[PDB]
Amino acid sequence: NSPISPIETVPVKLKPGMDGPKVKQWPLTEEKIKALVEICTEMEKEGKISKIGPENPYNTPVFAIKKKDSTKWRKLVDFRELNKRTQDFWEVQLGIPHPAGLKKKKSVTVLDVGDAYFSVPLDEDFRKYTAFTIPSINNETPGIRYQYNVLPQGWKGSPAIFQSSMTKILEPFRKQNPDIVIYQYMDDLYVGSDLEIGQHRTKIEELRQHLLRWGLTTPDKKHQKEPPFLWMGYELHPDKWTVQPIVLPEKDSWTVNDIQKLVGKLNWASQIYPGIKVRQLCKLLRGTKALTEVIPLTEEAELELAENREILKEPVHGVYYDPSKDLIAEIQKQGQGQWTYQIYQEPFKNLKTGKYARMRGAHTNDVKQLTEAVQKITTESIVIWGKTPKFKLPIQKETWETWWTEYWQATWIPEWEFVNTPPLVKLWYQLEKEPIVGAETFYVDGAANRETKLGKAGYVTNRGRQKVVTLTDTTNQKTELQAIYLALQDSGLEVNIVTDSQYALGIIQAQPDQSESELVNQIIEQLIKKEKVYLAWVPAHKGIGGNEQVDKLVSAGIRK
Amino acid sequence: IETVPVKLKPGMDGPKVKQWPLTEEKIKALVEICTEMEKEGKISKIGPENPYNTPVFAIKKKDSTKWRKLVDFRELNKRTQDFWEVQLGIPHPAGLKKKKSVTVLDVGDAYFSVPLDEDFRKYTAFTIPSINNETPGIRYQYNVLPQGWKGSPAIFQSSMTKILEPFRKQNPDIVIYQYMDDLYVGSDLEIGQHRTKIEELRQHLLRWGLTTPPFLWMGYELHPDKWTVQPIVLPEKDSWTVNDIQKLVGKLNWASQIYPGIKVRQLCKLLRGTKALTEVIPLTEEAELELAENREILKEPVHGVYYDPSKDLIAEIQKQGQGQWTYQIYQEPFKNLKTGKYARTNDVKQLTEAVQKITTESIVIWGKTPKFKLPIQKETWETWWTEYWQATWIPEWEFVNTPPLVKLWYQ
Ligand SMILES: N#Cc1cc(Cl)cc(Oc2c(Br)ccc(CNC(=O)c3[nH]c(N)nc3Cl)c2F)c1
Ligand SMILES: [Mg+2]
Ligand SMILES: [Mg+2]
Ligand SMILES: [Mg+2]
Repeated sequence: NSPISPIETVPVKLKPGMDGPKVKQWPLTEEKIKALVEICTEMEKEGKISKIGPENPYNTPVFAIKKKDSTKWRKLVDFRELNKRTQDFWEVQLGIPHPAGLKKKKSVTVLDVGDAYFSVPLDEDFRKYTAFTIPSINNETPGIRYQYNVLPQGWKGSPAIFQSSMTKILEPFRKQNPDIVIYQYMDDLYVGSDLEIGQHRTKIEELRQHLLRWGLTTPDKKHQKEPPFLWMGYELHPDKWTVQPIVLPEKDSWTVNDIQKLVGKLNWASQIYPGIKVRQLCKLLRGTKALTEVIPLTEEAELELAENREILKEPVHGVYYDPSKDLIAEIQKQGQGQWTYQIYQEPFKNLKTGKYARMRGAHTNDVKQLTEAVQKITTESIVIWGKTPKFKLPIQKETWETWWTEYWQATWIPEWEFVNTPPLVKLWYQLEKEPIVGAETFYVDGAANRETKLGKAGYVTNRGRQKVVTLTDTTNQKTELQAIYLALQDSGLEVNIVTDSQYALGIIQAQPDQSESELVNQIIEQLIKKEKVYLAWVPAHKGIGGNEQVDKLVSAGIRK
Repeated sequence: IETVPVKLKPGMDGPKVKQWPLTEEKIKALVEICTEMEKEGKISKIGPENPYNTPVFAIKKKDSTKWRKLVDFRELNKRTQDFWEVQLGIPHPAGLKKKKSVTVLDVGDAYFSVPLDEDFRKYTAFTIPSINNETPGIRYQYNVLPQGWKGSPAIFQSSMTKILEPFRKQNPDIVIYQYMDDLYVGSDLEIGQHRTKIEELRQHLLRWGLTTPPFLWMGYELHPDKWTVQPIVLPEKDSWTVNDIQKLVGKLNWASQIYPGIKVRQLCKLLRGTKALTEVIPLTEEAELELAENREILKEPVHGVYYDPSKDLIAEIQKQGQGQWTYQIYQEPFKNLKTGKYARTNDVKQLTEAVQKITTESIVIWGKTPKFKLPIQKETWETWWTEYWQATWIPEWEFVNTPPLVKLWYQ
C-alpha cells in the first residue's frame, strides 16, 4: 500500500509503575476470524503490523464488523486498556482557527494526508504493548498475534505524534518559503499564497513532493477541492466567509431536543448574523423535563424566534482580516441583559459579530455589563488577531468617568469613543454623600427566626413614626432588604436611611439597575423615584439610638 | 559542572498550566528571544511526549525598551517547595530591613551557566503560541537553571557565596540577601558611599561573567528604615453631627477588632433616642476623653502580633480614589503585620505598581511574597498586568469584590 514516513519516532512511555495491557481475547465467529486474517495479512504486507510470538505477554481485544447492507469488513481494536496505561501527551490544539482571523490569499489549496496515522512509525520500544491476537476457531489452538509498527487508530498518542511529525516535516519547507501560509489541522494542510496561479500550483507540487519524500501522500491537482471550502460549519470563499446554511424548522410541537438544537444553531449563526437573540428560547430550557417532552413556546419565545427568522432570511457574509489596519468593535444594548457587537476594519464590513449576555453576580447595572462585554471582546480579539480593537461604545465619557473613579474595583477599558446609538448606558440613581437636612431619618431593621423562618421588618423615624410588617418563609438577609423597602415606600422624595446590614448597603451602593431578586428590583424602582437618598451603616447591637429601638421592635417574638 | 538532582513533592506531577493568549507583538518578541536562547544551548525544542506546561510572557526590562521573557513558574515553585525551602533553603536576614538603604540588583544572568538536572528538564516546558491557532505552539524546555524558578538560586547558592566572599569580608556591615533572581544589598552608609559600594559589588559580579529612574513604584534605592505605621486616623472636628458620631462609632468598632482598649460606650451615650442625622451633638467631657484615649491607642503598635514563618502572608488592597490605594499584610485576619498606602495613568497600571511595591517590601521584611486579594475582575487583570509588570517574580493572587466600609476605615 502506502509509504511509512522515515521520520524519527517519538519515544513513548507507559504511566509510572504501570505495565502493559493483558486483556483476554474472546472467541470469535469463523466469519470474523477469516475477515481478520485477510485484513491482517494485507496490513502486514504493507508494513503496518508484524507477526510476533507467545513471547510477548501483552494483549488488547480485536473485533471485526461488517455493516448489514455491505460487503467490506473492518478490524476494530479496543485500545481502552492501553490508553489508560499510556502517558499523557501535550494537547493537540489550544483552539481552532476562526475564519475572521484569516488573511485573504490569491490562491488557497487544501491537502488532506491519506491514511495519516498509518504513515507514521511507532516507537520501537512501545510496539510490544499494541499486541493483539486473532483467535483460532473455537479457541482450540494458539491464535495469530500481531503488533503495530505505525500509529494505531484510537490510541491515545496518535493525534499528538502525528501533529509533531507533520510539524517537523514542514519545518524546512516553511524556512524556505516564508511567504506561504500553511495551517495545520488534524490530517489537513491549508496552503495559501499571493503568487500568480502558475507559480502557486508549482509550489503546491513542490510541497506535495516534499511531503512525499517524507512518506506522506496527498491529492494531486485533479483531486484537490475547489472553493468555497466547507470547513467545520463554515463556508470559506475567495473574499468572504460565512456559516453553512442554517435550517430553522417549522414545528407544531417543540421538544426540548428540538429547542436545544435550535439554540445551538442560533448561537452558531450569531458569529456573523448581527442581533441574533436566544434569551427567551434559553428560558424554556431552564426546566427539568428532557429529551422528547414538548415545551409550549411562550409569546416572548415566539417573538424572539420570529425576529431571528427575519435576521436569517437573506445570506450574510464576513470579510477576512487585513493586518495593516485597526480593528473597530461596536457594542449595542439590546435590552434585558443582552448585548450585541460587530467588529470591522472599514465601516461597515464586518469581519464578525457576536453577543454577550452573562449575568455576573446577583445584581448589576449596564455600566458593569458593558465593561464585561468589552473585556470578552478584548480577549476574543487577542486570540483571533493578536491585538485589541478600538471600541465605539454607547456610554458618554462623563458617565464612564463618574462610575470608575467612584467604584471600589479597578476597571480599565482600552481606547474607546462614545457613539450616540440609543439606548445609551447610564446610571439611574445615585446616593447622597451627605445626610439630607429637612429629610426624615429612618432607622430600619429586620429579624428572622432560623427555626421557624418567620420574620419582621420595620422602621422607626426621628419624626416619631414606626411600623413593623410580619414575614413568613424568610431569612435575615431578606428581612433587612424588606425593611429598607418599607422605609422607601413610606418616605417622601428625600430620605435618610440608617441600616446595620452591610449586605444591603453593599448591594445598593453599587447602583444596581437589575437583579435576580424581586425585592431588590422593588427597591431599585423606589430609588429611581426618589430625589435624594442618603444611606448609612451602623454596627448592630451597640445601643446606637434609633437602631436600638427598631431592633427591639423587629426582634419581638422572633429573636432574644 | 555536575547537575544537582531535583525531586518533586512525592505524589505531585509536573505543572500543566494553560498558556494565556499573547498579543502578536509579544509573540514576536518571544520567538526572537527563544531562537537566540536555543542557539546558546539554554533551551531545546521538545516533542509531544512532554505533557507539561508553564506559561510565558514578555515584559519590559527596567525603564528600558528591550523585551525580556518572564516565565510564570508559580505552579512548579509550589510543586518543588521541599527542594528550595526545606532542602536548600536560603535563610533570610532580619537586619536587612533595618538598613538605611537597600539596593536591588538583577543577577538572573548568573543561572544560565549552570546545567539543569536532566531528569528535571521536562518540568520546565513552555509554549510560544501562534495567532489564531495557525500553527502548533513552539515548545521548549530548559537545559540550564531557569530564571523565575525558586530552585535556581537554591542551587546557585554555593556559587553566589564564593562570588560574594571577598566583598562580604571587606564590608562586614553590609547585608546581602538573595531572593529569586535579585540581590538585596543594604548598608547604613551615606548614599554616595553606598552607591560606591554597589558599583564595587557590580565589578565583583562582572568578574564572574555577570554583566548586570527605572520604575515608578520604587526609586533607585529602597529605604526601609523610613517605612513606619499607617495609623487608623480619627477625624478632628469643632462640630459633630449625629451622622459624624455614627461614622466614628462604626470606625472605632472595627478598629477594636485589631487594637485592644478601644472603647465606644461614651460616644454611643450621645446617640440615645431616635435622632435626625444632621442634628449637632456637642461632645460631653467624658466622650472627649474616650476619643483622646482611642487616638493614643491607634498611634502605637499592636501588642501581641508576630510573624509566624510556618504561615502564608496575605495582602489586601483597597482603591481609595484619586490614585491612592491602601493595603494590609497579615497571616490571621485583623492581625496586621504591616499596613501602608501607595500613591500616584489608569487603575490597572496603578494596581500593578502597588502590588510590585508591596511584594518588594515583603521580600525585604520576611523573605516571602504575600498572596494578594485584588479588587478587580480576573479577566481584566489577566489581560493587562503584563503591560505594566516589571518584576522578575510573580506573587500568588486571587480576585475579590470586598466593599464597602473596610475602605472607609483605612482612609
Ligand atoms: N477547508 C479549509 C480551510 C480552512 C482554513 Cl482555517 C483555511 C483554509 O485556507 C485558507 C488559507 Br491557508 C488562507 C486564507 C483563507 C481565506 N480564504 C482565502 O484566502 C481564499 N483565497 C482563494 N483564492 N480562495 C480562498 Cl477560500 C483560507 F481559506 C482552508
Ligand atoms: Mg439588623
Ligand atoms: Mg438582621
Ligand atoms: Mg439590629
